[PDB]
Amino acid sequence: ATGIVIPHWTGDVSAQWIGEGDMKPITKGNMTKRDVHPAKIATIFVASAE
Amino acid sequence: TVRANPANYLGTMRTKVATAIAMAFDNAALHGTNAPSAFQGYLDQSNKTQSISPNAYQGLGVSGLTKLVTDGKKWTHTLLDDTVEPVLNGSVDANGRPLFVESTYESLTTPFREGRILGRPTILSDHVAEGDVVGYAGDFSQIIWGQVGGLSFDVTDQATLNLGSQESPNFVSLWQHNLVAVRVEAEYGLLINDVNAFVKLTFDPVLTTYALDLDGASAGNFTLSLDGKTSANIAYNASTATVKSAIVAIDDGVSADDVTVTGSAGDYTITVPGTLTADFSGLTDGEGASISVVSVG
Amino acid sequence: QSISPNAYQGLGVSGLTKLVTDGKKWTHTLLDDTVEPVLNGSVDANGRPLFVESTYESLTTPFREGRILGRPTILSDHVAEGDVVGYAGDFSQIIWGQVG
Amino acid sequence: AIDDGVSADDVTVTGSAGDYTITVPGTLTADFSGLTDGEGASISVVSVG
Amino acid sequence: GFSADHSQIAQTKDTMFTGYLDPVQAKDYFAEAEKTSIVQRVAQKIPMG
Amino acid sequence: GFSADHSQIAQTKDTMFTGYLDPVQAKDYFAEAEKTSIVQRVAQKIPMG
Repeated sequence: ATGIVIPHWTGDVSAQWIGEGDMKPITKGNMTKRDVHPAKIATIFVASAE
Repeated sequence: TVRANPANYLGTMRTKVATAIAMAFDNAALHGTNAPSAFQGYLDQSNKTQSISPNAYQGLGVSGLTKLVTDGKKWTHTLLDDTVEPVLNGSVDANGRPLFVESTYESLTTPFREGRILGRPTILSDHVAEGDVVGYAGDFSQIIWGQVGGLSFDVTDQATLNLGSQESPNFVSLWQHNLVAVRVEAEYGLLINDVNAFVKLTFDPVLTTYALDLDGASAGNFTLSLDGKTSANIAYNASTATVKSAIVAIDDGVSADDVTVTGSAGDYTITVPGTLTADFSGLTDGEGASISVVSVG
Repeated sequence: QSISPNAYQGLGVSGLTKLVTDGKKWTHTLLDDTVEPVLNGSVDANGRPLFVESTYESLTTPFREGRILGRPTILSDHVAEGDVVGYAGDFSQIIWGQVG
Repeated sequence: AIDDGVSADDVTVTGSAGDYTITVPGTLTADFSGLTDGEGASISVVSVG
Repeated sequence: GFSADHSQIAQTKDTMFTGYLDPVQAKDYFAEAEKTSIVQRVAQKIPMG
Repeated sequence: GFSADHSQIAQTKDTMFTGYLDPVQAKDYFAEAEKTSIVQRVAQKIPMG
């Protein structure tokens, strides 16, 4: 009933082929949060007690 | 941040670097974009190419396959970019009927799509294409690969990192800035036995350019051979116009409009439609000489 | 029998006629891999392929195999010589054996 | 020697000097326009095969 | 049918409940299955050291 | 990074390690398995002496 929140990934992470003594590269991710809230649907119906 | 681990960012990076490392294997094996010197050759080096856009069934099944079987080589798999599928479906007879009733399917466990084409296993994927090339077809048993143990993770809070390059440094001390770094490492080997065993697939026809090098003892003769048909003998010292004449003289008769030649005696660039090959057996050095495809661009 | 312009009219009519009119069966074929681009690209008068029939690998075998016009068919890398690129007939007429 | 797809032993030929018989794949054609005497000089299909 | 911050009725919409209504954090459902390399699916794997 | 035979850092690129780094020998992976004859696959085998 609180809803849900989802961390959608969006980052281009990248790796490199590297020589024996070569200097290894630095990388970083990326995200955007998305949230889902419930909603109600309802109806009423009616009759005589007879 | 490492205390908080928001959205499980640290555990998520450890899987998404593995995908980056997998992606970086294909681009090193197919296109060779940033391969290590230890990888011997890559599929873009092949001297066989084919067009598909007017009729993909003719392309893969006849004009393409002929270049393999007339050279004595098998066709066993194909890799296609997702952008090929509209052109594949768009292949029709001259009454508008589809040529591929044979068709391709999803996976519950992998992001690819997979199926059969003319009986061969076929993979469709979102990143096969680069530049002019949209896929590959050939004998994938000519390729072997291996991995040296598991994907490896180290963590440190004491190291000093260069955020620049070795030509223009920019250091940060992790310990003085209260930072933490994770270092991820893997190790693979690849060999392609015969790069000439595969056909590069493209939407529409192009000329192929070749570097021809006779570095070696400077007397004797060689034969060119274009689309499996072989020239007369060409001497070591032959001119560009001599070579152009010796190519067009082959009896499928590609025009002096199609062929072009540049360079000097003993060192040439050739541009032609179709597959070019050479045999140096008849030079005084039949081993130093070579021919290869120019990665033109 | 030539097969070059149209392999279906080659095997399935022109070829088969020469066997049934002589009172002999057709039960297998051997074909060179250089015939597969002639099996493919056999088409009608407006461009559609004639064979939907097709052939497959097997896990411990160098050959490729399938059914063509119902008959078991083998594709192989060395069966062609000279002008000849394949054989069709009643292979039950051949017996062989090995000693030791 | 036409080249341009034409190749050795695609072809064989018999008969006299002039009034030749020719055998080939595909469509044969003849241009007698430089053969100044032969205003009716002609190519005849004898048979397919 | 009422505004948020209506003078007479308590609603989950009301600004007074801000930060008591936090969603649960969940997995990324929209991301695809992780892309392995197509070459390793078709090429032969061998033992290596 | 660094040259082979760098003056300060030891690497297995260096000429001093020649012959200490020999590869493991392996099976031929590029040849297909040994080939049977096509006639023996379609013809009838009989007992013989």
